[PDB]
Amino acid sequence: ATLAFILYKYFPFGGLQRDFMRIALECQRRGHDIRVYTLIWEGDVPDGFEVLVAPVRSIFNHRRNEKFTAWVRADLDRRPVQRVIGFNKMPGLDVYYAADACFEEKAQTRQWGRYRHFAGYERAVFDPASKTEILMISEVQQPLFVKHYGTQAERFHLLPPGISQDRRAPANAADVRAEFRREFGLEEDDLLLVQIGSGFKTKGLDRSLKALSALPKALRRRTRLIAIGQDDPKPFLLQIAALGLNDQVQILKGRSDIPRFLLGADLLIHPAYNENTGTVLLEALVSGLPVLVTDVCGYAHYIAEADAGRVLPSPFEQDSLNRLLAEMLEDAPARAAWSRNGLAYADHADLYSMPQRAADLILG
Amino acid sequence: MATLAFILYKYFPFGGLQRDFMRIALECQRRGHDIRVYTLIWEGDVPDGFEVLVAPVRSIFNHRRNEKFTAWVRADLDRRPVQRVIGFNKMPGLDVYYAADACFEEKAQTRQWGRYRHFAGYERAVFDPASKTEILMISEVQQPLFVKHYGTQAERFHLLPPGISQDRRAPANAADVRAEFRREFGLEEDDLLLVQIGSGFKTKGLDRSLKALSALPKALRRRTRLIAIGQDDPKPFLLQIAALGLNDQVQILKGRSDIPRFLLGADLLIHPAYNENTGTVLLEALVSGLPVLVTDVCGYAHYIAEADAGRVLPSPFEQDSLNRLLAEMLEDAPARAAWSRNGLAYADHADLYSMPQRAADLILG
Ligand SMILES: CC(=O)N[C@H]1[C@@H](OP(=O)(O)OP(=O)(O)OC[C@H]2O[C@@H](n3ccc(=O)[nH]c3=O)[C@H](O)[C@@H]2O)O[C@H](CO)[C@H](O)[C@@H]1O
Ligand SMILES: O=c1ccn([C@@H]2O[C@H](COP(=O)(O)OP(=O)(O)O)[C@@H](O)[C@H]2O)c(=O)[nH]1
Repeated sequence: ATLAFILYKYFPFGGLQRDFMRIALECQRRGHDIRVYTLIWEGDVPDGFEVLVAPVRSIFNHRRNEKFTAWVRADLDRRPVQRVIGFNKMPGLDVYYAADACFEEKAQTRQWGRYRHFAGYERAVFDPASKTEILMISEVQQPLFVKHYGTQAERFHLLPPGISQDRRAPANAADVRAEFRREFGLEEDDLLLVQIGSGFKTKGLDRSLKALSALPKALRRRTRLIAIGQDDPKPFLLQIAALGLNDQVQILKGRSDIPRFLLGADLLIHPAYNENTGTVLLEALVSGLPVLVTDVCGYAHYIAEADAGRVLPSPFEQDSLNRLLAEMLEDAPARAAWSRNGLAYADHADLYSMPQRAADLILG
Repeated sequence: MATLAFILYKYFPFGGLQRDFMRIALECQRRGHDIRVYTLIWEGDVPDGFEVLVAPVRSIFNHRRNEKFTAWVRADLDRRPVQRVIGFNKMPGLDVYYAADACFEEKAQTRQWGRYRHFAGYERAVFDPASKTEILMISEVQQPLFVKHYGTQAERFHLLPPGISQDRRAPANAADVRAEFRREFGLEEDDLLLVQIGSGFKTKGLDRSLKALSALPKALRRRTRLIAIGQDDPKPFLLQIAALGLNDQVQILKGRSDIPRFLLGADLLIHPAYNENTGTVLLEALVSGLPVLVTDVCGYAHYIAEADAGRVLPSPFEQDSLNRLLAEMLEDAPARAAWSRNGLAYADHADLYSMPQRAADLILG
């Protein structure tokens, strides 16, 4: 009856990790024991989950991961399960949840060990002779996987989103908003930008900050940014110092009260360099928080489609971002429309049901 | 605060009160309200975002445990305020009461005992003209009994339509679910399955059903079996089954979640209750096209009459009239096919589903 779930890292504050957790909980609800193999588990263990932290070690993450596989398989050979579900690419998965973009594609934007390892493990899932079922959440990547490996179409299953319910604006949103802004010292005429999620460099924190720096006087004195993620802030503190933004930027470690931030803020800014999907984009949306996002993000189309913010087309130019941010912030009418647009869309679209649909496919 | 407090003595997945509560609560949640629950026990899964508080109060007498419960709850509430308080049992401090029970005071004629005084006192707590509790009704029949005993103001009552879940309706593959089920339990084409569904076997008349299975003509009795489904102890009934010789044709099962399989696999729902506020499973049979044999005391029995989806036995109850009726309904396969068809058609035209949305509408203003 047991399901073995594999991922390299569990922590509470990542997209891959919250997806794994919500799927796993649902399979358990459905009457399954839950085994989990991992290199690290931070935060609570739900009741009934057997969590196996692997004792393997290397000065190279790529080799560490190869050892991890052999370790896992050695345990699984001795203790069989019904099905093996992996959230990272490696051999021996029955199902793969594609929480990462296509590696081989990204590479081309040879001889090195890291390249051959990560490409080797991708092919391990996506090769035509592999029997791994693939759970897709970014539509855009499927054709890239097929271009590079020729994976069969029958093997792919596109899931809708799995935003948790707590992210949806509550009936007392105005009260949550006022309490939050009272707490952080934000007045009616202050503007809060929030940049949410770990991976500050990849999600374009540097771009956000330049764009804050380049706002016209009247908007600049009114604007502050809070970034929320596990990353080392120190590489950005130097940027923040250079640009004179000490008094109007803060960077916080990961935390579980993201919905309060979503309600208290005036804009989600997310000018990612690259992103498989971007759960927070939609989390902003169901909170009624306008989004500024680049078009490379897999979930960007939802912002354009619900008219709940602006999507900045490629190629990225700092100058365009600057302009777009200033214009979204000058336009209080536009912002009100995008909040209401987001909330209404949240009431239509299936943005929630990914875990049940993911459970269906794993279980049959 | 947007929190709604929901109060019920017992949550478990396999009761009418409990399922109505779950569905109202999920609807209110989906409209942006966090859900807190006060209860003496909670069995089964806990939906995402639901704060369940299991009260630590204890007494030898249920009625006194209940009074300690109320005090425990009010203490939590006064320290942690909510938007609105909705109860599924009658007690003080309710903004809203959902009447999953019949009128007690009326049933107490069917003075000094502490049990009586408590339940009467908690019912008056809701229904008195000075209480402000709004009442959500599901059995229309009880509203005048309440006004008779308490003088409750008309405007405080709001009659809701039924709240049958979508999954009880015969689906597209009904015949395949039916055939699969009857294969599993070993039922041939000429076998006839009576089902009796709900915890509370005594009140729901399992003794009467059993007598009636026993009194069938040899030829039918040979072909007929009964499955009862609920949480009760089977022990008292296993003496009756034996004493009537019914060992090899009666099974009693614990609460389960696959009730629709049974409704599709059965040949008759039998439900000769002594009393019953409404009776959800009566409409579940109906929307599965399972014909029903029901006493007229059940508040949903009329739906069986109005839809011609089975027969209703008039009060006063007489065992031998039940016997006659069961025999008649089983003997007549064309009438049973007609009651089935009648059930499915009535389900396609009637408002049997929208209770949770209407209840939420009244709770939220
Ligand atoms: C005796 C009595 O006064 N009962 C009341 C109580 O329902 P009861 O639980 O007494 O009976 P009911 O037939 O109204 O409700 C049973 C419900 O539980 C379900 N079920 C039952 C058995 C099982 O194994 N699995 C399962 O899911 C069944 O399919 C239905 O959805 O509350 C109802 C709704 O609030 C009405 O007020 C009923 O009149
Ligand atoms: O401090 C934090 C940062 C992020 N998150 C959640 O982590 C997920 C991040 O997923 P996303 O797709 O935005 O980014 P990824 O981590 O996959 O790059 C979302 O549910 C965020 O709300 C969180 O709970 N706390």
